[PDB]
Amino acid sequence: PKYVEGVELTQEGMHAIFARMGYGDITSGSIYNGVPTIDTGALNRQGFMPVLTGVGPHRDSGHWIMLIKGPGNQYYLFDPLGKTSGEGYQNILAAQLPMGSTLSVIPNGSGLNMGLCGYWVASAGLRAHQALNQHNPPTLLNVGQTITNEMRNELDHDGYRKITGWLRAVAD
Amino acid sequence: MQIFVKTLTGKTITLEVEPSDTIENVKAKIQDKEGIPPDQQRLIFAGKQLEDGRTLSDYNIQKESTLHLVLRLRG
Ligand SMILES: *NC[C@@H](*)CC(=O)OC
Repeated sequence: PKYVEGVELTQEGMHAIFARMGYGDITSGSIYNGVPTIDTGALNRQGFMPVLTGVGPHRDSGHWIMLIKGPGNQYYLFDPLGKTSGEGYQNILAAQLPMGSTLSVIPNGSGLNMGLCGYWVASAGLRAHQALNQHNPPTLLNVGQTITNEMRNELDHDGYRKITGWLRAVAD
Repeated sequence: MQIFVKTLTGKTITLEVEPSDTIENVKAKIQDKEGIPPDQQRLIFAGKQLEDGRTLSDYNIQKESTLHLVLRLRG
């Protein structure tokens, strides 16, 4: 169905869920067949961009991540699979950004994705946009550690079923 | 004639088409330019999903009309 398959957000569904949460029309990115498509203008306006990666003519199912604009020239990459996984696409995406800018991988831990990358991108993704852009920003270590904590607090006490319940609901 | 195809990633791309071209032809034209198999493409004009067998003229797609492309992809 257009928006969610099993528990995986589609390209259509990521648009939908952002619109429902009140973010207007959000533009996403992709890396399809090793080739990125990043609309730098929209990343600027919005402050962030969910990007679907590792798809192509033979792969319908890849990984969602989040590009985040910080203040000044600085940008961030949030991969729900963790820091190491996020390093994989760091160079290719940094080469897509405006001249003179930087890209840093938010250092959250691995083993917490649990098949739910798209959901994480749409919640924790945004809370990290906020944190790195606020009045007294915490450090980039603090940000990563904080996110790791949020992911595991949210899975606690049957968190997995609750999140998947919500992805199911959103499909209707 | 020239039409536009816009994606949810903000790429707009131009195509050269006949009004008698089927929607499936258009997808083949997208496969050639973008490397995306027709398999992966849902196409939409004026909130209508377009059927593979019908032509562009079946939907009144003029010169300079903008179609929307959504890909059947997930993560
Ligand atoms: N598309 C689901 C995202 C999670 C993931 O990337 O599994 C490895």
